[PDB]
Amino acid sequence: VQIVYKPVDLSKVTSKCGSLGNIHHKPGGGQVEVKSEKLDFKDRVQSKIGSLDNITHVPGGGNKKIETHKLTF
Amino acid sequence: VQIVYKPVDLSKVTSKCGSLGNIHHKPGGGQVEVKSEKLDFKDRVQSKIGSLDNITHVPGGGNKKIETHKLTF
Amino acid sequence: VQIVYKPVDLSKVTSKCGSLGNIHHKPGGGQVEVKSEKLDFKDRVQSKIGSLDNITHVPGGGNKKIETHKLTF
Amino acid sequence: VQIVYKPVDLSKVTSKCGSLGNIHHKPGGGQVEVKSEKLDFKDRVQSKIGSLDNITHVPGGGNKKIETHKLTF
Amino acid sequence: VQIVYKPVDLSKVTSKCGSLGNIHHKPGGGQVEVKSEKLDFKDRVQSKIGSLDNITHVPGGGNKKIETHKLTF
Amino acid sequence: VQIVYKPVDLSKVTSKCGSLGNIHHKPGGGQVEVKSEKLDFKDRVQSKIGSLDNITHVPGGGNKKIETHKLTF
Repeated sequence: VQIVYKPVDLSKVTSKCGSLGNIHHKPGGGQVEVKSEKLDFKDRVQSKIGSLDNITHVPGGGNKKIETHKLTF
Repeated sequence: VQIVYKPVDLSKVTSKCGSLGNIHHKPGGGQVEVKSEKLDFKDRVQSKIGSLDNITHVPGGGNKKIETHKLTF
Repeated sequence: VQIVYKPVDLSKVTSKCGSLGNIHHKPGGGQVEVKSEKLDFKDRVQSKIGSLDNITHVPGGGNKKIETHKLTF
Repeated sequence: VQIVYKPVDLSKVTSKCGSLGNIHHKPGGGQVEVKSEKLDFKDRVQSKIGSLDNITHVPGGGNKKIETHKLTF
Repeated sequence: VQIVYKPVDLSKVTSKCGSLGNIHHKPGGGQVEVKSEKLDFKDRVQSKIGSLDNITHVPGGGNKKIETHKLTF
Repeated sequence: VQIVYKPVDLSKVTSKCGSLGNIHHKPGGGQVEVKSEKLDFKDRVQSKIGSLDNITHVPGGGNKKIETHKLTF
């Protein structure tokens, strides 16, 4: 048995951008109010209040090449 | 048995952009109010209140090449 | 048995844009009010209140090439 | 000649308010763009551009009593 | 000749307010852009650009009593 | 001739306020851009650019009593 796995990639993933800028992300500019009275909890509580886990991501490229090779005999 | 696997890729993924900008994301500019009274929870509670997990993503390219090559005998 | 898997790809995925901009996303500009009284929960509670998981995605390209090659003997 | 100018004022101007609040004034939230080319002015120019002279006035009373007394012989 | 000018004021100008608050004034949140080319001015120029002369006025009373008493012989 | 100018004022101007607070004034949160090319001015120029002369005034009273008395013979 002869297996010849010889794939060729000569590709390019390219971007050209001018000025990249004047980006505004303002999550949670509004007032947040939480009032709790006379609550019973009999198991685990998880609570997140306010402005959490928000992302601003501005890469000058941000191009991705993903390439998977598998050979199984 | 002879198996020859020679895929050739010469492809291009390309963008050309002028100025990229003047982008505004303002999630949750509105007031958030939560009032709780006399609640009972007999099992697990998860709570998120406010402005959470919001994304601003402004890549100057953001091009993707996704490629997969499987040979199984 | 002879198998010759030799596909050729010369393709291009291309964009040209002028200025890309003046983009506004304002989810949840309106007031959110939640009042809860005298509620019983006997099993798990998940709660999201406000402005969550909103996305502004503005790629200068955003072109995708997706390509799967499989050979099974 | 006898003049007896004897007006009596016992009046009240009264206000009762609960909570006064949650007031939003956002004038000129929109983008303003002015382009001028090749203009000739042979007399005085006055120019206002943007967000000018806006008022938010929130008096807890704001009651007015205005009272003029005149006697001319 | 007898002139008696004996006006009596026993009046009240009153306000009662609860909490006064949660007041937002955001004049000129929008982008302002001014481009001028090749302009001639042969007389005086006055220019205001941006966010000017805006007022937030929140008096806990703000009650006015305005009173005038003129006698002329 | 007898003139008897004897005006009586026993009046009051009053406010009672709860908490006075949570006041936000944000004039000129937006970007200001001014570009000038090849301009001629042959008389006086006055220029204001940006965030000027904005007022936040939050008096716990702010009540005014204004009272004018004139007698002319």
